Amino acid sequence: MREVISIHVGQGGIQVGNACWELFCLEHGIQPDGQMPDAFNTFFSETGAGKHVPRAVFLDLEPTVIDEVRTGTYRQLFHPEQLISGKEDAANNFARGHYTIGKEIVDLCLDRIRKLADNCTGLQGFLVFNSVGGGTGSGLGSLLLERLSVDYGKKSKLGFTIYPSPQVSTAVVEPYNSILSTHSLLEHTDVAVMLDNEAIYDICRRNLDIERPTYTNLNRLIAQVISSLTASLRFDGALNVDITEFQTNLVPYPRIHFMLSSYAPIISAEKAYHEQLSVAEITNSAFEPANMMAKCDPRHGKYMACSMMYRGDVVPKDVNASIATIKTKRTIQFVDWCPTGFKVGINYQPPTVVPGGDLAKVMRAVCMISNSTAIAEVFSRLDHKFDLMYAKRAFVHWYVGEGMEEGEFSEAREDLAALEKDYEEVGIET
Amino acid sequence: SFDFQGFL
Amino acid sequence: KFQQLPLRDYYESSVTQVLLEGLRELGAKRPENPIQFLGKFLLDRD
Amino acid sequence: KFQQLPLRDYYESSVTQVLLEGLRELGAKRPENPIQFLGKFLLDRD
Amino acid sequence: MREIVHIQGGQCGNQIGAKFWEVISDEHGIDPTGTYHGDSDLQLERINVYYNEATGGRYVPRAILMDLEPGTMDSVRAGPFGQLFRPDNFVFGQTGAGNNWAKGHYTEGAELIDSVLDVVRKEAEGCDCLQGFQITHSLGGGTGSGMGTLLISKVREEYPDRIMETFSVVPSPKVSDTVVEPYNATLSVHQLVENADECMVIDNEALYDICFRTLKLTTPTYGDLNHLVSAAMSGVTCCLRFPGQLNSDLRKLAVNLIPFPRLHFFMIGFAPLTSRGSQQYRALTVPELTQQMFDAKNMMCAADPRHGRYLTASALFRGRMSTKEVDEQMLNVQNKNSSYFVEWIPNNIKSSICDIPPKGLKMAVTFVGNSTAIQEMFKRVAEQFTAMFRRKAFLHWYTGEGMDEMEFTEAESNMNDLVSEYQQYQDATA
Amino acid sequence: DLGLKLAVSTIGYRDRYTAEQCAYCLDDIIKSIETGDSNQAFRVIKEKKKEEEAQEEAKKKYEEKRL
Amino acid sequence: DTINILLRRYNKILKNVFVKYSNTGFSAQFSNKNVNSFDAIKEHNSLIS
Ligand SMILES: Nc1nc2c(ncn2[C@@H]2O[C@H](COP(=O)(O)OP(=O)(O)OP(=O)(O)O)[C@@H](O)[C@H]2O)c(=O)[nH]1
Ligand SMILES: Nc1nc2c(ncn2[C@@H]2O[C@H](COP(=O)(O)OP(=O)(O)O)[C@@H](O)[C@H]2O)c(=O)[nH]1
Ligand SMILES: [Mg+2]
Repeated sequence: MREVISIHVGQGGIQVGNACWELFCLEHGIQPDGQMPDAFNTFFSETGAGKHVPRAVFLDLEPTVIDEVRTGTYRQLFHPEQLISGKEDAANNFARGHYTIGKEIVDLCLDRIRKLADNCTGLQGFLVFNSVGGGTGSGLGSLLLERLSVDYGKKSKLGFTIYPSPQVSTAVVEPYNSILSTHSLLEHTDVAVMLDNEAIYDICRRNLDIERPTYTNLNRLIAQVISSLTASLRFDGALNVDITEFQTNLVPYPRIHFMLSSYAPIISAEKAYHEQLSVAEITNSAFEPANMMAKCDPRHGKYMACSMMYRGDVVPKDVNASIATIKTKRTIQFVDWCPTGFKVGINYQPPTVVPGGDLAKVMRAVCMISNSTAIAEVFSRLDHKFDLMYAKRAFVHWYVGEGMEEGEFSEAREDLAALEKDYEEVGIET
Repeated sequence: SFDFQGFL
Repeated sequence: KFQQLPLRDYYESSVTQVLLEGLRELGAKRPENPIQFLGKFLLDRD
Repeated sequence: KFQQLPLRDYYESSVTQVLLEGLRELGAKRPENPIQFLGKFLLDRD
Repeated sequence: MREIVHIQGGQCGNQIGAKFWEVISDEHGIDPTGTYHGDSDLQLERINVYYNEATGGRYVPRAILMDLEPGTMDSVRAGPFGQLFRPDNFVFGQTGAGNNWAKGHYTEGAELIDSVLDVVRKEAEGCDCLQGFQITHSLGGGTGSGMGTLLISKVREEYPDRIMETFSVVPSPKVSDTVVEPYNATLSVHQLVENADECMVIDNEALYDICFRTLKLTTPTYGDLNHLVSAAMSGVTCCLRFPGQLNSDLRKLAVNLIPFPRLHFFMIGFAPLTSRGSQQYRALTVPELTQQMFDAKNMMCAADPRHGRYLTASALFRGRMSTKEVDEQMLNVQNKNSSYFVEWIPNNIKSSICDIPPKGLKMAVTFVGNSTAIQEMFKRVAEQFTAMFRRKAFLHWYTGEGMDEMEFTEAESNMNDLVSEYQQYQDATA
Repeated sequence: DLGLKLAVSTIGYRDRYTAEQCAYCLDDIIKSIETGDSNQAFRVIKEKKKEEEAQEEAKKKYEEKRL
Repeated sequence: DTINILLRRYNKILKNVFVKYSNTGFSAQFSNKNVNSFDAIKEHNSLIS
């Protein structure tokens, strides 16, 4: 009687949704056709006899990815008319997907959301995935969040956004729409998790020893993180954690809800079994700055609160004996007004392996969600990138001619300045 | 190798 | 269709001829009350 | 003296501030009668 | 969906199209009789982009062919793949222009253009969702440079929101085949900047240089230059007809490569290009593709790209390859050449990946970069124009058909203003 | 240029693009005021085509007279 | 004081010269494959040999 609905918008969102939906189907024993040859109820729904239907909706204005989905092996799984598709792409223009073509599509998505919500009885909250540096992704994510915040109100929404890397970039105009989308979801999303690609590339290179990774390898790690986060809702555990038990433990103030994640262990089968993978060493590896899932240095800032999930055969006393060691270290310092900052969850189900993938099978794993003061650097560098081109009003004509006003750029800049001032104000000791 | 201050 | 045109295009397509005529006479006559004269001129143009 | 200033300097020193203020509101409001609104605005500025 | 129609004018444009359509048909496996004989399923999924469907199962291009003399279209019909073109789309006059811009734009081109506009309107009104138009014509001829550019304005007046492409061959001073080239080049550039959403300049001199130096073939002919131009043309829209990791339609390139609405003159290049005797020596790798892609001699224009700084750049990779390597190589090509990239817009290179390579090749790259080095072509064109105009040479031919010298003065002034304001941003600093 | 750039420099960074566009546009009437041609406030054959169209229309109008 | 004034006056030139030459040397170490972090590239680009 506990449910959650995941929203996938944009090319990156759909490509990570595919990645998480192989993993969930594999973890619950459901074949790609949707047929089994009481834990499924969190992500799926029973049709009365036979197949299961995911509680997910796919959105995009550009039809190529959806058409690829509707012809692959998973054509029989998803309901045919929840893969909403458009005709014309926003083409990396934020104003397009927020004012011009997204408005005519958003009504169908909201109707689908209502039709899925009326089925659930214990709706925990929503999940949303969107790559921020794109037109349709950021614009439609902003519009959907704004509609949901007023249609439903206090229901919790979680956002797994992928911000651009510090120096590596695929587009040339992504700072503009990244800043605008951050403006939009700052006052509209309860949790936002950092996911830039460069850090995960470094993780793959160093640990998985892959020298030529593709997007699928990144999306599989993201899917594993999602599964670790939501395992506690569908498996028995000695110390459970619910989604609604987050803003009471990781969010000191309503404005501050951007945090960065990490995962451990990450190791290949060729050298995994030569070492014992004790809980102490994995919880040490999880706190290593080089294993952050976002390219930010935690040594440059304080910690505010750490929520970290275990799964497997871990015993609570071993967890406490490792939290003490971390509190001992002099290179990791917490904020003054937080004496204890750890929330611990323990689950029994070990992580599942996907055949043909990178990760091996292990009995212990740890996933941490940590809120730290050091996150302000990404905001500062994105702001610096934005200012350089906004000084000369470059690329603005592509946005003014799509219905957006001239002054809309300035207030996003003011909100980022306010956020940066707030992060500095919080981190000073009393 | 010099930084910019070493180069100055 | 003026409501669909950008600000700059809106002014040039809505008050272009009036401003040109009013300012032209204003610069030629140089009245003591340019604002009052221009305001009446705009109402008289219609 | 405005009468001695060139055309460009005359406009910028005589009707620059008023025109910019009127155009600002014109682009923001986008009224159906931009000319009539601007004319009244100029008379109201004085 | 999101398909485009083909319109070509003049002899040069007709010869370019006669190879472009052959290349497209060979790519999609369409026989010269209009019957599909392809091997892969993907060859038919998005065939509606360029081809229409008729009874009997055969396919017909949605191309419109126009010229002021019937010889070139009477010759292209007898060539290979000449039967695909619908006979109804052939429109021609009985007089010709004689390389006189005035005759092809005021007296003769004005009366004929109604018939071709009728079929253009028929083609555009019918199609599922319009993406836009692409135009091939030469600036060195009268009828082409006149009728094509007037048709550009007529199309823009009726479809202001669609996108417009133009592949324009400008007369180089090295290989000159017509004495009155500067006049109709300067007159055409005046109108082309006001209406074309994108423009891509191509020079015969650069094509001869490439054929002589990179391919090292003894006797170049127009068939080789046409083949190179056709490959470059096909490379731009490949991801719109095939699936890929990051699809990017023409509008997305328009957003990311044009900073200001008047700076839309690009120069392109295609890689790889190797000689017959050295095609076995080389190994196709991403570094090998990217080193040839940014090579100065590889550009399809005689303009030297290390004489200026790139405002932005784009690359459309083809084939199956890892994205991490592409991104790191793009970063490396931008760190080692920081002097030739403008500094007030960071991360000014766009990348895209398409999983379907060209037939016969495993990897391919199409490069579209907006650089400040293009000023040199307009400088020399205007220099020749002002050298010839000061004596009023050959002016009576133009002035005898209703044109005057005032339109020459305005065209020269606007072209010089474009030259100046294009380099204005080269010296701009942050 | 001058006087219009010092006036655009007195307007805050958020509206400076709009003020620069208004100043370019204000450059618009001034030329007409300076000169006298109501067709410079945006962005053989022409004359001949217009003449021909008018003549055909005139003939149709003549036909209307004929009607 | 005079040297510091001159270094401030010409700082933009010296910084352009520094950036122009700091990445011109062939370092086998920073060949694209083994530079695992953007920070290592940034640090190398901030040094002149
Ligand atoms: N982690 C990850 N990021 C991706 C993936 N695909 C695209 N991105 C990121 O998404 C950004 C651009 O947005 P996209 O998702 O590609 O495109 P979009 O969101 O659909 O927006 P449009 O361009 O209008 O279609 C790029 O900068 C990429 O970094 C992916 O498969 N995995
Ligand atoms: N690439 C290519 N260029 C051509 C070909 N034929 C002519 N040209 C170029 O076109 C120019 C002459 O254009 P022209 O035929 O007069 O155009 P028209 O007036 O529209 O017929 C010459 O400078 C040639 O360089 C061809 O088959 N291929
Ligand atoms: Mg997309």
